[PDB]
Amino acid sequence: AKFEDKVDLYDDRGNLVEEQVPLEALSPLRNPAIKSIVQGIKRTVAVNLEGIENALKTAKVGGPACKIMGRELDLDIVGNAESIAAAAKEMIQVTEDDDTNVELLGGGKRALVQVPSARFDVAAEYSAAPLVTATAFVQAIINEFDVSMYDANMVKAAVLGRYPQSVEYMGANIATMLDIPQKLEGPGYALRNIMVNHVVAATLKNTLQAAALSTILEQTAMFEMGDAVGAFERMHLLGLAYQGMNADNLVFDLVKANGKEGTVGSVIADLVERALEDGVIKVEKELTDYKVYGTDDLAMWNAYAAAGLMAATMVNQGAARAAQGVSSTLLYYNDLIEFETGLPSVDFGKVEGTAVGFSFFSHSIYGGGGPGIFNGNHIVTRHSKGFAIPCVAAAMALDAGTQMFSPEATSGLIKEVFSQVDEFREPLKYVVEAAAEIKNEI
Amino acid sequence: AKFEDKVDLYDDRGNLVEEQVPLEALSPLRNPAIKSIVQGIKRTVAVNLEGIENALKTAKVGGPACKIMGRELDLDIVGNAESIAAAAKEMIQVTEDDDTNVELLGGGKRALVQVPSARFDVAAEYSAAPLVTATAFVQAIINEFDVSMYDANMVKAAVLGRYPQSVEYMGANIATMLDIPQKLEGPGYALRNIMVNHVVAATLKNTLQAAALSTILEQTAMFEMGDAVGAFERMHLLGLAYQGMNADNLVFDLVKANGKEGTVGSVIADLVERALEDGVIKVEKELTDYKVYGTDDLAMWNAYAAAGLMAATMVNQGAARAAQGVSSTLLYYNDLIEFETGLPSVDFGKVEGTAVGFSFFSHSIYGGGGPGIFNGNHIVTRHSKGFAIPCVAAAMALDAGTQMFSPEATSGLIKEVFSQVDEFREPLKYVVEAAAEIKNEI
Amino acid sequence: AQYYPGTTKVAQNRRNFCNPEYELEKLREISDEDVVKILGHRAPGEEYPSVHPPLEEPEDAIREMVEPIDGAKAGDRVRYIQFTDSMYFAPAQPYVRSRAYLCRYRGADAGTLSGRQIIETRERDLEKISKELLETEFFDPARSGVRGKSVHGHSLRLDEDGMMFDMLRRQIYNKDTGRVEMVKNQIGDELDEPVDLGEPLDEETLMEKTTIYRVDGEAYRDDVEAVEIMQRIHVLRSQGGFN
Amino acid sequence: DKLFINALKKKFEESPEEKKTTFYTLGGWKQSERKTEFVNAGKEVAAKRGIPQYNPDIGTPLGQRVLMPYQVSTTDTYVEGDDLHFVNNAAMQQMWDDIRRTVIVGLNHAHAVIEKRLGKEVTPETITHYLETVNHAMPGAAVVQEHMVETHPALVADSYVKVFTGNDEIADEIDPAFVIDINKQFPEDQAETLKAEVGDGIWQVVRIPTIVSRTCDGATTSRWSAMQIGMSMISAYKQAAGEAATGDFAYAAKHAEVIHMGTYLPVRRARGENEPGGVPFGYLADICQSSRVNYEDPVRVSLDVVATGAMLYDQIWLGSYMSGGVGFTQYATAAYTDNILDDFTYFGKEYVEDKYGLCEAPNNMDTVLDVATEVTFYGLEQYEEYPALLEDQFGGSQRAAVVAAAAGCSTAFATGNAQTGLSGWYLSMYLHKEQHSRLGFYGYDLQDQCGASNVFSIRGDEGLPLELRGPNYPNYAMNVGHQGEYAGISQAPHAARGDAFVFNPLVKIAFADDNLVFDFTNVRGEFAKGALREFEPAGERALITPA
Ligand code: F43
Ligand SMILES: C[C@@H](OP(=O)(O)O)[C@H](NC(=O)CCCCCCS)C(=O)O
Ligand SMILES: C[C@@H](OP(=O)(O)O)[C@H](NC(=O)CCCCCCS)C(=O)O
Ligand SMILES: O=S(=O)(O)CCS
Ligand SMILES: [Mg+2]
Ligand SMILES: [Xe]
Ligand SMILES: [Xe]
Ligand SMILES: [Xe]
Ligand SMILES: [Xe]
Ligand SMILES: [Xe]
Repeated sequence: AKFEDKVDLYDDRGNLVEEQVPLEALSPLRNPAIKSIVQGIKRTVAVNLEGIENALKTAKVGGPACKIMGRELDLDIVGNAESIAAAAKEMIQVTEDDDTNVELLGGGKRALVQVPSARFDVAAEYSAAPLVTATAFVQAIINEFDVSMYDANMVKAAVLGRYPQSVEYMGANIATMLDIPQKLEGPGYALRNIMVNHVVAATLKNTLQAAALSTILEQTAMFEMGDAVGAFERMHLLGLAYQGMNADNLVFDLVKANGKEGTVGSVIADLVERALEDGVIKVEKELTDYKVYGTDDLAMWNAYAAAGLMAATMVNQGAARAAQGVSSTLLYYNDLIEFETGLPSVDFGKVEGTAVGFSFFSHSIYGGGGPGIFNGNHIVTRHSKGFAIPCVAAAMALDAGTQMFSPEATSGLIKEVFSQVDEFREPLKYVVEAAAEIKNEI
Repeated sequence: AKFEDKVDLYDDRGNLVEEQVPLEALSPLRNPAIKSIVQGIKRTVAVNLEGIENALKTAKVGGPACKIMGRELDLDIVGNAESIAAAAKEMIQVTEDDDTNVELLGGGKRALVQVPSARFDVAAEYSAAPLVTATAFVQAIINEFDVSMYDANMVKAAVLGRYPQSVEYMGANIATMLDIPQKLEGPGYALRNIMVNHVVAATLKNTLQAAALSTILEQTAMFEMGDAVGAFERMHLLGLAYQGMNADNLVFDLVKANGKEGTVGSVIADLVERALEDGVIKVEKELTDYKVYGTDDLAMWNAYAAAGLMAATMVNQGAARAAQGVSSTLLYYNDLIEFETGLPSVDFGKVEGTAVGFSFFSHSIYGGGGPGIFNGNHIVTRHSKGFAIPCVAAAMALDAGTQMFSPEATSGLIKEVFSQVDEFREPLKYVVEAAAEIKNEI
Repeated sequence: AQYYPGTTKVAQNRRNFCNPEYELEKLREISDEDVVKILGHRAPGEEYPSVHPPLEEPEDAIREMVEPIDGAKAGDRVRYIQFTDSMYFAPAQPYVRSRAYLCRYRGADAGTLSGRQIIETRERDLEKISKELLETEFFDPARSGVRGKSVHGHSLRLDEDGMMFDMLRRQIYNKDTGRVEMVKNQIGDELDEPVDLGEPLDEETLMEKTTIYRVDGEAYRDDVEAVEIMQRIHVLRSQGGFN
Repeated sequence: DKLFINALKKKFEESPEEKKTTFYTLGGWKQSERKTEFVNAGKEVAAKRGIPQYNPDIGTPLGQRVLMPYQVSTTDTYVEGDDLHFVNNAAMQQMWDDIRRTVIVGLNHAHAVIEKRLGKEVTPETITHYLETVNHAMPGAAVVQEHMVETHPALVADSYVKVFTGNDEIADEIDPAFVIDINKQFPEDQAETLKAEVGDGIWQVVRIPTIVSRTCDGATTSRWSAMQIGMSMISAYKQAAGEAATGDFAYAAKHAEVIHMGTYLPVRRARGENEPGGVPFGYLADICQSSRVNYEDPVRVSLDVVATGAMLYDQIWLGSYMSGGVGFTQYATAAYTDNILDDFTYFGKEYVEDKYGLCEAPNNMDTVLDVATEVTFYGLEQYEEYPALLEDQFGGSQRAAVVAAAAGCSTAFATGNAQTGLSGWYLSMYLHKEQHSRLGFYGYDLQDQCGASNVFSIRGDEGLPLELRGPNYPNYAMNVGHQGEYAGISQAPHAARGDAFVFNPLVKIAFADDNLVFDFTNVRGEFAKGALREFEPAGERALITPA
């Protein structure tokens, strides 16, 4: 192991699961459950067989309000969804005994597709999942009803949309969690271009499971981007543990101690007490009736402060049951804690900066939107390297229905299909088990 | 195995190596050497330590003709390459004795870097290779000379260039075979955005080895793009075998029988004879002194026609020792063979169409360039699904020095570094051996 | 908690606004009906419109530990109250408010701008907060204003009466009474009956209570200990981002 | 006296120090000549087209306060703010068009192809013949084919091709009508630096027609340039009009030796080459030509760049490309009007000059903490002592940008290094926020809070020297009141050092050209001229339209 740090792991109920776990046991580069989480997102595709049937029946393909009169095709796709999905799986799979999975949902109106891992071992990125799935279902529909050569192009438009005239799958009736690689803000960002609503949708509005999974995705992307390399690797691992994995029950205990009456300022005061109690910080200098705090471990102070930041979101936005205030919490938790202690805030100001623009682009006219439509690959919320988006996932989970663009509006196909995978719906479970299983191999 | 076809494998000398190998043993989804080639391309980075030192010494960073007067840093990077590369490898690797590889070349002026596969098992695409390599060498250089906080940003600019202000690594002193994912013409195209000069450079201008490697990359991308799925999978495997792998020694024998005096038309006549000899085609109808040929296996006729296309390129452009005529060969081999037989040309006209624009955009003013600057992700040469670019790799390999934009001008760092890996330099060797080892597992 | 460093009256006034154990000095009496009138979200006696059904109508340890505010239990809309603070010695100031709001109040969504400062929360809980914001030393009827739009004035010169500029003139100074009357709600709709806002604080008390640094009061450059902490945070942020 | 005192006295009847004035009795929009013109024009527009348009009774009534005139800094021109809106200012529109329609294309690879692949000779006489050929073809005229239809020479009179080189002897042999004379345009020490940077290279400066640039986009420039370079190469050097070697010239002109003004942008803000978002702060400083005419006053040089960038980045780029509508006119005018930023920056220059001497200060955090703190406190105190100044720059964002620009430029005057100047910019923001308990608009300090830690970072999308950053730097990609000032901080240390250029010497030479329409040596003077409706732009269609 490169680092000596050890952490105690807990479950989504505050119960201790494993004590003295090496820090690198939670690393995406080592944890086998995080590896299964990343690879599952890459290869999982939702197929809307009902949407394909309705698009063909009305010739409404290729984007919003689009229709080609005279091209209508009446095919009972949902009625034959079992045969169609079986025929597609035969083309999606590599061998009869690989990890290919095709399951029907909603009585055949939907299809969960997991492209086998063998195709990705010889692929450069992740686009094989939608492209192999789309062409397999297009061919399966054509073979099922013997669609003629002259009409088959309508099936293609109903499945994949206006591509390749549009760069995106504009009007497609398939869905994934990742977007096309061209829409990356930068190289290595693919695991960040996952809408918060997609995570909240498939976590079924569980706060800790959404917070854990968001931190897993955010910090895993930090490794692909190279940010979690060398001098910064320990800082991102500590942030993953204490902010997203509830290391040492710090997030859980802070929420419990301030849930009935607490505020953001009270969570800060308790965190500074806990950090001073655990030797993370110490009084470095005294001014006139003001103690200046210092530390010899900035990475650990950042992790503790990030833990209090997550708890402040759960206390502040949990009391309001409205996610919108998370941008204010992300801002002034960091603003107040800097003038309370004299130490830098989480991500050395990057969370406060992200929160400033996130507040603006969610309360104004120039763009953005609701807290659920943002993600790590958004220009507004890409700046903090994994310490801000996880707090939004916890906030959107607590929202009682105040968002116009909720996960039900933008992630309906995701919540029905991607929540079926147990790894993503309850990721805190599998990641804690995997860290314990590998704790003596690190 | 999904298909009944079997092929006889040969070497780059026309010698039989293994007889009656199932077709899918050459498949990118099954062949372990193709997997080793694709994964090696994803994780291999060349570092120009001499270029970084010169950029820092002159403050010439961030793009062509760019310089910041007053920012110069005099660091003996090449003199300390052993210590710098050792420190960088420590940050690049995940664990000890993993598949991390860092080798110095040119007395320390260059560095071959192979990022460990464990980082890619938890990554969505391939950008981790340059991003982790760049930041490890940036940190290693800073630690080696204790570069101050106020000067370190120049080391970052010297290594990775103007990113992220530019979308690309504009002015960087690292090189890969793949480009950034944003520059893909479409999803799944990453293995196609490999310049023909890059392939010819690291194959050291061997015709058959360049043709095999180009076909391996092109057809593997056809799987990631979803083109080689279902009804079309056998066509792409047959094209990979006969056009790029010298299946049944067909390309080799055609080149041998027409090498001293033959032309494109003479290669066509021999290819049509061989197809009629092997039962691939048969006389379907007789017109006035004209036999109309037909076939019951279009995929196999396409593979045979694709073999002659490669052989016609080797005969025509080999005799001229100038690559430029490949655009003409790709066009009129297909034009002549259709009116010679009455059957569709290679890729059902898509090679002929690609050749029309490739001829135009390599002999006019509106763009393009020399044959070596094209690739499968170029707008001019993306249209044929894997059957045209391999002939350009073979043609540029035969060019005796008539190109201004040769691999020495645009792929110098690739020719020096990426050729050192034996998998990439001689891919025909390993792919044939790997197919024989798995022939009884298909 | 220390809240804020410094040895000036300004620094102490910032600590007082943030400290929930500091009882804010009440300067005026405003009825419950007048607070609802000033907000302008509903008429007095009108039921709270609901954005979603009440909470009583999934399993989560966080939801079970965090007691929701009364407005979230009923499903009230999220409404706002917004204040503009003159840079001429108004008692509260934009960042002072947001910092203080998130120390004192639960479920608060605070935003800071140069010309306005807003808090959003559940409607019935907003009314409870707005009473304290309007009656206590958070507010002065001459140097502060309740403005939901057209907030121009925080940096402008005062009028002859010492009132801050208001494009919509929501607060009128009465020369005959020496008191300020609010004739419109915060969005600019005329009220049926104006709301008495009391007398403006005199300039001596303004300087005692203000939280803005100025050269003609207490300059920020004179609060050397407060500047020292800000410079320390700048240095530590720089070093942390580098290594 | 403070440099802004005269402008403040022109704006208000009260003394600049008075804290009180009168409102609501000014007549609303009727106080303003410009608003009156707009109301009458809105009536004519609605009457002619049958749809309501401009109406002063929509929304809130403008003019309850003084609708201020603005002094364009370094001039004596006073205009209402509407005259500095880029839509109403033809000088501002032409400044961007002159940048958008420019591209730099080398001749070095092309001449190598001519001599090696084609086996033909390249001499100054052949270069002159090529240049005479390309200046006929570049505006859109034929040289090879029969029955070609062409562009009207008068509609495209602003398009041409010039060349420059560091070799004085070669430059003297090319026809001087096509040569940007480095020795005539730059002072001696600057000319020797630029000529040493260029060396024996020969570079074309291509400007395509403004009417095409306005009809199409920025990505058209390098393509339009390459086509006519290729046709003129075919004609002048007697190639076959379409052989194999012709492809080399196309790749050379389009990719191999081409310098774009702006690089393309990612998808969320999808834009091609030669758009403002792709122009790095170092290029923008070098496009501005104040460096070669005001080289003894580094403050004047730095602030002319601020004016260039504030108008382009905030008014045109962020205020239209990325948003639109009324826009961000006064967000930018705060940086080049009323001599406010000038007074603040001349103070910091004199402070640095007396204490350290220009470029003599240590390049460390101590110089940042000293210079940035002193200049920030001076700037903020001016608003506290002159109520007319605080009412003038009424937006906190405006004030934060002006104060931090002076603090950043001054710190760069001291260290001779733009990165410590950038650190002083963010420290100014932090001190400003604490002094007045306010800073900018709702989302002004996103980058400002990310700022300190990202000044000296070295990570993938965080670390870059300030000269290489631009509107696409992730923290900077969204928000007004920064980008134009960052360009000034990039110019600041090189102006104090006497450097001929900030980031690209070819870009600096490419705009030292008297055949441009916009005068980049006098950016603020051009803004005032356009506000007075005295600027003559290119690209008008009057010749092909009825009287
Ligand atoms: C509706 C918003 C919210 C939003 O997303 N944009 C607005 C309005 C928008 C509109 C106003 C056009 C109109 O009046 O119809 C425009 C011009 C952008 C557009 N769509 O064309 C704009 N703001 Ni705003 N906006 C500005 C400013 C500001 C300052 C003004 C503070 C003050 O005390 O007056 C504050 C932010 C702050 O407090 O720091 C502000 C807020 C706001 N800004 C509040 C309205 C506040 C109010 O009710 O009065 N802007 C400025 O600080 C100066 C430059 C000015 C911009 C116009 C120009 O640059 O010429 C304008 C830039
Ligand atoms: C953020 C992003 O908007 P979206 O959130 O993607 O709608 C982006 N606009 C901007 O960055 C607005 C910048 C100009 C207006 C704000 C100036 S402070 C854009 O339009 O692509
Ligand atoms: C080919 C390609 O150019 P490059 O080879 O990439 O230089 C492409 N241009 C074009 O397609 C030119 C189209 C107009 C000129 C030809 C009309 S027949 C483009 O710029 O993207
Ligand atoms: O009020 S906001 O700051 O969002 C608008 C600034 S123009
Ligand atoms: Mg002029
Ligand atoms: Xe998810
Ligand atoms: Xe965020
Ligand atoms: Xe290669
Ligand atoms: Xe090709
Ligand atoms: Xe200069």
